[PDB]
Amino acid sequence: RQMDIIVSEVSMIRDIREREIRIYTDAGRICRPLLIVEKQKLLLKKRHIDQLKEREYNNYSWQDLVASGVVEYIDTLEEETVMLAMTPDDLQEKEVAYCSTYTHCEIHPSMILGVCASIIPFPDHNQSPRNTYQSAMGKQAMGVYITNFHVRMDTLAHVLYYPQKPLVTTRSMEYLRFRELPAGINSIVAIASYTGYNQEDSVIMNRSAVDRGFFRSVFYRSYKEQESKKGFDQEEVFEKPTRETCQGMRHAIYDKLDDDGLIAPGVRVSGDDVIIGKTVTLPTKRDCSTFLRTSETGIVDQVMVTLNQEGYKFCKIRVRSVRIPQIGDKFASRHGQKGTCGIQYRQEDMPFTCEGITPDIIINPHAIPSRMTIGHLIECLQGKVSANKGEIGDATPFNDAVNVQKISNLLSDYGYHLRGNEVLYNGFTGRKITSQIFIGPTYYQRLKHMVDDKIHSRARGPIQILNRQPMEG
Amino acid sequence: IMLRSTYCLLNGLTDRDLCELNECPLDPGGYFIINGSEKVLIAQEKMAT
Amino acid sequence: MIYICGECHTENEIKSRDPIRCRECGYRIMYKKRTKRLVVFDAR
Amino acid sequence: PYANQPTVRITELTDENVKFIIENTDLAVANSIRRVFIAEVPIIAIDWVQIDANSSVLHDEFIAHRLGLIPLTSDDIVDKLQYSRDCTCEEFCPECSVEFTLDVRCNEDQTRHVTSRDLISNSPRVIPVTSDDILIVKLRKGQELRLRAYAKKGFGKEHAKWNPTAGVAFEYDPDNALRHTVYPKPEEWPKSEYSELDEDESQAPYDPNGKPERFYYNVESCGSLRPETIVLSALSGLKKKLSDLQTQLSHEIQSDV
Amino acid sequence: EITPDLWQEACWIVISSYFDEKGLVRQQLDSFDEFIQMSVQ
Amino acid sequence: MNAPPAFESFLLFEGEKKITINKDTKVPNACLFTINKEDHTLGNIIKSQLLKDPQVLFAGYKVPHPLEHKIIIRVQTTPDYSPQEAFTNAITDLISELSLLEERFRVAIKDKQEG
Amino acid sequence: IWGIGCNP
Amino acid sequence: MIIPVRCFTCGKIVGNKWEAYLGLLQAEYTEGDALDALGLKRYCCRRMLLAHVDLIEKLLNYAPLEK
Amino acid sequence: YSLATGNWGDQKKAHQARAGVSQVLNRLTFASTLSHLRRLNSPIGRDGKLAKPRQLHNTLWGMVCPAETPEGHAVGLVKNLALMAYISVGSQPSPIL
Amino acid sequence: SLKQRLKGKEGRVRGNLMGKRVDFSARTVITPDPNLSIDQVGVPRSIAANMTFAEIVTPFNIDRLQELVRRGNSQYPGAKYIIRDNGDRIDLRFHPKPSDLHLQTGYKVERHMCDGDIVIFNRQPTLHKMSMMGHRVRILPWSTFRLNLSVTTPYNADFDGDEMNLHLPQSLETRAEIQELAMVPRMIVTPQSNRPVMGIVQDTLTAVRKFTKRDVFLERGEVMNLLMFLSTWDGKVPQPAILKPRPLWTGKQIFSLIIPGHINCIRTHSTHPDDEDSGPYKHISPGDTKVVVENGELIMGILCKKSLGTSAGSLVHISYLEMGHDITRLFYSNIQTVINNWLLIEGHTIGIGDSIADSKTYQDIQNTIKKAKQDVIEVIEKAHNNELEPTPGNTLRQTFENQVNRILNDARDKTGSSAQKSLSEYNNFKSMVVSGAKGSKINISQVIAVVGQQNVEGKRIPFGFKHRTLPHFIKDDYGPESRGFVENSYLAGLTPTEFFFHAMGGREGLIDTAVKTAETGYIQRRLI
RNA sequence: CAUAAAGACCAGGC
Ligand SMILES: [Mg+2]
Ligand SMILES: [Zn+2]
Ligand SMILES: [Zn+2]
Ligand SMILES: [Zn+2]
Repeated sequence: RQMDIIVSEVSMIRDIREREIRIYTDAGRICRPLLIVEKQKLLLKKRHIDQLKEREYNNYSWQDLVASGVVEYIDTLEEETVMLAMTPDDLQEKEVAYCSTYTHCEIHPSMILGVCASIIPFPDHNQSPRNTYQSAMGKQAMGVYITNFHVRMDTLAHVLYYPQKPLVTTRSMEYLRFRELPAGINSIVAIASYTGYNQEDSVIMNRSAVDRGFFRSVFYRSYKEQESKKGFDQEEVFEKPTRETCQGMRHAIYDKLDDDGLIAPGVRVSGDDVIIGKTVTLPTKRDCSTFLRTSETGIVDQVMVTLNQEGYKFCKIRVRSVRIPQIGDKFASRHGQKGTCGIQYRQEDMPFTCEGITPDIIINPHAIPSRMTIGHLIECLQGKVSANKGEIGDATPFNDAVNVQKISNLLSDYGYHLRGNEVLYNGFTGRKITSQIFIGPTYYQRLKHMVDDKIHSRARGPIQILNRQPMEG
Repeated sequence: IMLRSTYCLLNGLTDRDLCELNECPLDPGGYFIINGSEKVLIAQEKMAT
Repeated sequence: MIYICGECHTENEIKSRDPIRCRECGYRIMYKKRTKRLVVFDAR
Repeated sequence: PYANQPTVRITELTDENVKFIIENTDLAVANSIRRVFIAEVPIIAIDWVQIDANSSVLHDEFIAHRLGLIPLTSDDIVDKLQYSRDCTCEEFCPECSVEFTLDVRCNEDQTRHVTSRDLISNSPRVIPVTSDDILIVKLRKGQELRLRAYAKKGFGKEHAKWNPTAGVAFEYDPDNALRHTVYPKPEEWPKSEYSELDEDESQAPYDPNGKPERFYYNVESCGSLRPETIVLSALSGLKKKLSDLQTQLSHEIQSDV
Repeated sequence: EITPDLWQEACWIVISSYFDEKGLVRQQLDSFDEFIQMSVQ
Repeated sequence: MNAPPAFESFLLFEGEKKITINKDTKVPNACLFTINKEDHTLGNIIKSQLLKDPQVLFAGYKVPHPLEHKIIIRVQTTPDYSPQEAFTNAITDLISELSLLEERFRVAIKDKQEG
Repeated sequence: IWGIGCNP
Repeated sequence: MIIPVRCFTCGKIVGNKWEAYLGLLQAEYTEGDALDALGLKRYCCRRMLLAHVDLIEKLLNYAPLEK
Repeated sequence: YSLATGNWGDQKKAHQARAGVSQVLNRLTFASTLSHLRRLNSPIGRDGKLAKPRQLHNTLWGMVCPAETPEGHAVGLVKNLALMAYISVGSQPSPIL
Repeated sequence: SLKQRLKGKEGRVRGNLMGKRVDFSARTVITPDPNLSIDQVGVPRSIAANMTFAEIVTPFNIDRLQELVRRGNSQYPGAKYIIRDNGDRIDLRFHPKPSDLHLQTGYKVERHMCDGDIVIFNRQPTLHKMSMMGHRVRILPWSTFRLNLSVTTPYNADFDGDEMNLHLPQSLETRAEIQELAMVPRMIVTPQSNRPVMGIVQDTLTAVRKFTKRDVFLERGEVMNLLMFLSTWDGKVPQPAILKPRPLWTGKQIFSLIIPGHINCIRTHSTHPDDEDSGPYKHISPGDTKVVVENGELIMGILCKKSLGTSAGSLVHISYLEMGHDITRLFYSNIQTVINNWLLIEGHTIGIGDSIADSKTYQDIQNTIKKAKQDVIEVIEKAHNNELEPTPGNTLRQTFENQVNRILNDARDKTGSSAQKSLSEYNNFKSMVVSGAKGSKINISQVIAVVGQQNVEGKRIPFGFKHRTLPHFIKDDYGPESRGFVENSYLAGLTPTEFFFHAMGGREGLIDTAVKTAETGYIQRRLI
């Protein structure tokens, strides 16, 4: 405890019945910290809290908390001789005593989740395969990934225009930096069945928000070429290939190449257009110049010229393109509610309310009951409370101090119905709609998978050489 | 050299020094650089000896 | 053409078939100058 | 077999919203002018950008996206500009466009905000809304921006940078005398702001001889047009569509045989 | 001296001090430093 | 790639008509009006005005696919009264409606100012 | 997740 | 990155209200009252400016390619 | 070489080696990166159908998260660790003895 | 070696002679489009501009084909090759050589894919013969494949990022054999289990139920509106059910215009009580149940998936058996269109007023949970006093856990009934479980009352430590709390030592789906 | 028009 001889990473297991003592100093073990309990009270007094909120000018931190003997590292083998109390305020009092000899205590029982599962609001209300679905889907939500995305020359980076931090946030997104670099936009969702184009996991989405930047993004891919000398009479050089000197000169439009053989940044480049002009001399030349892909129509961002490890000339062209969301693209919630876009209506066609707030996104009701994602509904109620009161709501898992009746009592005061429902009108005929539609703001993510990266056709193209059947991919 | 470790040219700096070198102050480190790309070692499980 | 250095950001003209280095800093990353044909966008 | 006589009463009037009420008309007419307030009112916005030198942080068409969404004062002279497809001139003219120009160079140590104050036009009647400051881009010591934007004419069915309004509020029948919606428990729903019920009631009593009348509006505005000239231009626009159908219709059954 | 029922700030404040000192990738950095300081010798 | 522009909704193409008349064969004295480059804003108007005529039996409209831009209106009347006559009289009824509403609104907006 | 006779 | 001019749902111009919001937060005001003194009354003009991440102030920490 | 290509061995024995160590860092979103730098892996082959190494276990309380694991044929083998789980680093037993 | 080159999967016989890369084949994403027939699919215009169809030239289409030659690969409805009687192939793409665009009988123009061609559509894995059916082409602007909603259930599709292939028939005999053998109207009933594969199941099924009560009285306006969407309509307006005080129709009187011909059917509905048909009121049914569709018109009864879905003897089945397939196609179409267009008048949702119960259902839910826990304490206290006699076929552990699982499994169905009898008529969970479009009666019980009890390896949560389950409990504890009985619901939230167990159960249920597909897909190859 | 090889491993989508 108080660190005389023994470094704090050992484990000392005594099994009483087996009559032996095991002491491990070996590497590779996994462990987590806990709070020591004495006779029945803890050891972490308030004297350790009032000088711990003062870390910037006191020099008191976690190592003075370990070296004082009030926390302690426990690993997995030593968690079989332990007697944990999960919370001090409810399990170490004088009641009908379950156990009376606790030896440790947890910090907070929501520290058992990882990085991608600490971005789910209310995980104790969801069906656990849905938590497993979103714990592998916030790994492909387009956002901002690092602050120096200008300098870096990566292949295939997606960057979103206007991100926003969530309105319903867990208390452990302050620690993995999600409000500095978020991925997704608080959107006004409506769980309602409207035209039929949002059946079987789809989304109706507002076109007049797409015209104002809703879920818009940019896509950078890079290109490398590298001149080289492969023979005694063979050499590759950055030169603009002309017609009667070089041999293979097809329908690509070579005129945008500069004197250096490299396209200058700024000009727009359609399909099958040469971006790097390099040629090799013939054993009087034949070209080995690179194209783009098929049907992109992007703009060159910057061109970087250098010399590599060997000492040859070496270039990198980064190309950007802007991608507006359309009716094949794939969006997702924070609760395993994936689904594409079905169709886009304007603002004169979406169902409005008594003050003219059309939804951004309409999703089907049938996605709720069979898979039991009702963390979605509580963040869609808590979001409506939080956008009106002016705070940002708490969604940390094991509160027992945030109920649906407390959220409903708060929403009852701001002029709204206490269960989220509102009276929508129709946009095509202006009449009311007989049911009351659950409306509210939730946090959707835009996922990586688009439909311009997946469309494909074929009629009489290239064949393989060995068996003379069409190509692969 | 694993980045941000004690034998790196970025350990113990402040934010203006990291931004001056065109590095991100948030980027946690823990990865190598071999021929331009960025590798990361996955911790492999093992039975105890 | 005319290239801009990557450390001191001074403009220098690197001719073809020549090593790529700057002057009074000793640095080997050049960035291409922006083009001068003009591209027309839409605000849509 | 003929019309009705609607009557308008104006409850409030500011330079940001018009509350008014239309008695004695159909729901199709109140909806159709609720949809022409939004889409089919012409207005001026930027639709052509040519960037000459951009060394800022945002890329080129990010900035050319943020310039289309600045509202330009479109009050008197949107009935006098042609559409660009109606005008038989060359690729541009000053009868269907308005030339702008921005040119901001940063020299000082402090960052410089590039607002909509920097947009300098040629005609002083279509200007961005200044008389706060719509931010375009922030700059650093040693970054610049210069461009040449034009400004076409169109309405909100092309692109929603041409809609003149914020949210158009619209309601009728504040207490269900007609029972278009049906509440499950009518003691949980707060009463509408245009209601006439007692302190301890929920709904008006049903009548089978009902009809939706006495519609209630609220037309906000973003800053381009006056809040009371979206309405007059909407009514004249819808009237012009109907008159075009009667023209080509009467030419059709005139030229049927 | 006891901390009764003010626990909701004390628990997240000791989690705050933990994550302020160590961080999220301390396993990688600490294992590689134990390699290059003792193991090659 | 395949995203069309936004002027395929209200610009007429070169060759196609705004309106088309063809006689319906199931019931005598019925007709079917096909409007190109139009939407709900006007079709709901002409439907709800044709249902104020005492000599109109059937009146409806539909948009057969919303990604297209076209609307269809069906009118069935009595004997001794043509359906396109009811259609034109509905449109002139709407013109007189909107002109009266325009005059009343500008008188009202002149009256709301200056007290 | 329901019971022994149901599903997990 | 930068504040959106012209809110996605309504169209009310929020993109001139950001520095005023920082000035109102700096003195003594709560977030809901600083949203109330700007004329932002319905919640699809309050998630814009209540939940904005201002990333243009950290992309201006790097020296330009032409000093 | 054996950092550059994955195959944790020699070049001339490039088929008797345990691949899949030292793979390319992932850069879509910042939490993709923070998850990829905190990831465990078990070397049981990924076509076998014995479900006992793939289930969640009582000893993973607080050290490996229960929710985050892939889909497909790799369920329950690839594991991501918790928030306060510190994998040890080692010491020499010489003072304790 | 030459053995490894002629060996199994992706060899020269399992990879280049049976299954091979083919051309004239497209692949993109599917999205819904309820305005299409069953017989149709909507192709984007870029795929339709790349694929072709070799069409011969006869003197009945020479003018339309010289029109199709004079525009080509700049305008879309054109061509890209002219193929001669010599077999020579001249192109229209690049350098069209405009002195040689003349056609003659015997030559063939290679036309672009237009509206109304016959194709073949496909989703993989193709587990039976309904999974590759011949659609028909209609061309739509944006960039996905678009198919009708009822065709989802054969292909086992869903519209969250699937992709589906289409192969285009080239010769004229193969387009004729796909037209007369494998069109999607010709494959409504299956030979596997002699019932139909396609039923009216999604949002249109909940609204088909709510369109056919006795409350649904339509006024004159939406009778005009809904009758605008019938392609199989007479031209006559039916005289209403109520003529004074004002004309009102009913839902069954508009629905009885959809039902074709003169077909006869008698079914029931899911809330038909068992003790009704015995005594009186058997041919009135005060809950309006026992569907009778007599001489082609719905006299009485609430419709649901028992009458329109995929069973044997349903209304779509009888209409298939008596009238044909060209009329059953129109039947599916007209149901989906008119019920969607009424459904935007009625509307539908799910909130959390649809997921909460009153303050006297919660009290006896906790009373019966307290009863279950006390009785389990009595059984465990009885077994520790060495007083529990075993049963024939069981050990002491087996009789113990079998009667504890008996007590706890009999005390979560009670809470399930307390949740089921405490819903309402305006509820939306109940309006989905009844209509048969989605949901089940254990989801209402887990959302509202009790999640249940988890179990890995077919038994209650095991002692993963020594004599404990987690380090919070005491050694050799056998109560309901210690071993997985989740007594809260999805709305009251879960405690930590309970969310961990629910994660274990959901983990096992995810492993089984992850593993089973290889064994089943191996058996289904070995039989075939 | 013609030419862009091919194998091994890895991370993903339904
Ligand atoms: Mg699917
Ligand atoms: Zn330099
Ligand atoms: Zn002009
Ligand atoms: Zn708004």
